[PDB]
Amino acid sequence: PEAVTKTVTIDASKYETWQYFSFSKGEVVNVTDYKNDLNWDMALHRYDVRLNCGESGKGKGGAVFSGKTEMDQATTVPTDGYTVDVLGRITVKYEMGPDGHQMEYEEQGFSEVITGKKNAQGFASGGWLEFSHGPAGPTYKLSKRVFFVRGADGNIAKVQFTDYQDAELKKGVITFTYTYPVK
Amino acid sequence: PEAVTKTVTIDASKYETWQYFSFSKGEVVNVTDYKNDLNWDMALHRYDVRLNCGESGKGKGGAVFSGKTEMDQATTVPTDGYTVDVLGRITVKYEMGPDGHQMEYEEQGFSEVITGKKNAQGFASGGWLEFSHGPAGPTYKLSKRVFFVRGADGNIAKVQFTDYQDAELKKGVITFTYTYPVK
Repeated sequence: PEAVTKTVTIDASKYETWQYFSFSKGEVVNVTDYKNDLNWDMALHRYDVRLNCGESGKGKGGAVFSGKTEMDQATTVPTDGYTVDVLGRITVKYEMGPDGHQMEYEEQGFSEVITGKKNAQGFASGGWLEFSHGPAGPTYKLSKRVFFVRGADGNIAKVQFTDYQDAELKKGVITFTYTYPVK
Repeated sequence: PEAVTKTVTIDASKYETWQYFSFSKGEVVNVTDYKNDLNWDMALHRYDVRLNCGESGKGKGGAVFSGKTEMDQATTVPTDGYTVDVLGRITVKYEMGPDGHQMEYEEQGFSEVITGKKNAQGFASGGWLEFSHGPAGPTYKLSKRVFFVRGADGNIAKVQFTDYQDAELKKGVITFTYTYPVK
């Protein structure tokens, strides 16, 4: 199989569910027992990313950071050391308005490599999306970190996330480009 | 009056109230009608800072950033341009439950110069404290920015905030040093 590149946007704005994605199909797929299903490679929920490995599934998944922020510079693919998913805090319900919010969370599996490591309130650093500071107030910045990501069957995608909101600034609409399979 | 320097720690961990402080007295003072009370100069709430001016009070207060991060470098005191408090989102209740929480907000006066400008999720930038990237997860970091701050009567303090939590990591326990009055 030759390396195919696709740019994908997925609406992961809902808090209650994840959007499951197949590298080989290039499509969102329906998943009803994610921990025992090899038909998905990566899942998205808000700014969280899950892989089919570790605490999130029974597959051969995992992820590394290439050290690059340009996909065209990440040309050597590692053969080992694809860190697997761990448990962390996921927001599963969020009600908000001008006067307050109420939220609920669950401990679930996710990829710290891609998501970043979370603080006690679930905000993350070191992955695809970072807090950024400037005089107009803090924003999210795309880190542009380029990941290598094993899918459920172990074949590797090169993945870079490039947006976290749509053109109307609806948050949790995620865009990424991936090239798959690579070796 | 000669310039006096004091290091102060105030427990501003409660969400429901502000801690009001007098520069001249070097002490916390009790305040109810804060918008009509010249006996306070600076108030603390969590990581928020309020001055007796603008949307927060009828006084002659306000603030500037000196451009310095060392108090001993901020030796020329501006005579004009002390920005006054504006309205923004203040968290006035936080209630934890076993698997989630609830927060309530109010729009109140605060100093953007010292607090930082807030985004739509309430994170501030450009003031004394910034929620920021790190390899173990995101954390608040001290900017060490040195401010000049007019009190209610217009007399100026040099102020630098140097901690946001106590030794047990209790959040919202604020340490600052100030020198007052300066000209």
